[PDB]
Amino acid sequence: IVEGSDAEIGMSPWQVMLFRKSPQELLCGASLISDRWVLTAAHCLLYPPWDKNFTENDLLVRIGKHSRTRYERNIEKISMLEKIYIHPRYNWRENLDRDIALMKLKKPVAFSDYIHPVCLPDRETAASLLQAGYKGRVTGWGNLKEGQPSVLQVVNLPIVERPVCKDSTRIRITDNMFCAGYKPDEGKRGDACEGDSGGPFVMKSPFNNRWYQMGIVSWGEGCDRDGKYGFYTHVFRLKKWIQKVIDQFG
Amino acid sequence: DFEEIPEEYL
Amino acid sequence: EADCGLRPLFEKKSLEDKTERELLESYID
Ligand SMILES: NC(=[NH2+])NCCC[C@H](NC(=O)[C@@H]1CC[C@@H]2CC[C@](N)(Cc3ccccc3)C(=O)N21)[C@H](O)c1nc2ccccc2s1
Ligand code: NA
Ligand code: NA
Repeated sequence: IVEGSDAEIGMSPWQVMLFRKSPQELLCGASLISDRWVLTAAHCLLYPPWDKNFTENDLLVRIGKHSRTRYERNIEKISMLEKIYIHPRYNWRENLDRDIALMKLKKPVAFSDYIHPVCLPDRETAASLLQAGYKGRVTGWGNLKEGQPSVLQVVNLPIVERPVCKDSTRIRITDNMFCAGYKPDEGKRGDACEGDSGGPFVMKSPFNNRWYQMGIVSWGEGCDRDGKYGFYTHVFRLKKWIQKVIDQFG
Repeated sequence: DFEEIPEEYL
Repeated sequence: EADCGLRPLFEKKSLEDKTERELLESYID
């Protein structure tokens, strides 16, 4: 996260760390949607161009974390994956279209002051909130500059209109994506950065006061460059697939 | 840079 | 979920984090 600030304890109880057993190292962010399901970006598990291709055995899921490197004895819970599910139509070849994957935990985690799932938007919630100018919040342990924080970082960023998004890049933008960030204008900065991948973009409903995850950190070009924006997987657009997965697989 | 985690985990 | 998105240390105690106002004030306050 670029130009963010340290999160408060218990601020994003759904923040998950995707952790590599060997070498032991942060892979990506992710989020808890229930006691047995974690949501992340598919490009965090499979990215052929870079020879990335994780399996269940390869990874560890760390929940209730604050410190990046410390093992938070009695706070954090570490779990095992039972199964990874990647979008059948994830497009890693061209523009990370449909960049989403579910991870099924070996056992259900227990909720605590520091552990708690985020809500998934409903068609209605998506409609009123996914609007240019509305701010969302991104969190993560990723790079501070295009180096690594000692604690979880946070930043609030506005959603940008589809045309500004498209016109900021040469990569083809699809309906499964949205971009967020300030304009060179707005004279406020911030972005996600390398290592933030798979983290949640969330918004707080003004109607029921609940936190909803609307996007997943997907991709960008550099971090916090003027005239460039962060791109997120549009979660309500892939809601159907997620449903399908959860009730067909537990 | 990561602090060591317990074995029951790996 | 059911209990989703209500944070044990903020919502549940009715305490606000230090920048949530910023979000809410943008959904045009
Ligand atoms: N908001 C922003 N400003 N950017 C957010 C990026 C978040 C990172 N996502 C990425 O780095 C993703 C996955 C790899 C892909 C490559 C191209 C790029 N568009 C970056 C790029 C730009 C220009 C030339 C060449 C490459 C991109 O962001 N990618 C993530 O954390 C990572 N995912 C992976 C997956 C495997 C290994 C390492 C990482 S880091
Ligand atoms: Na373009
Ligand atoms: Na920018």
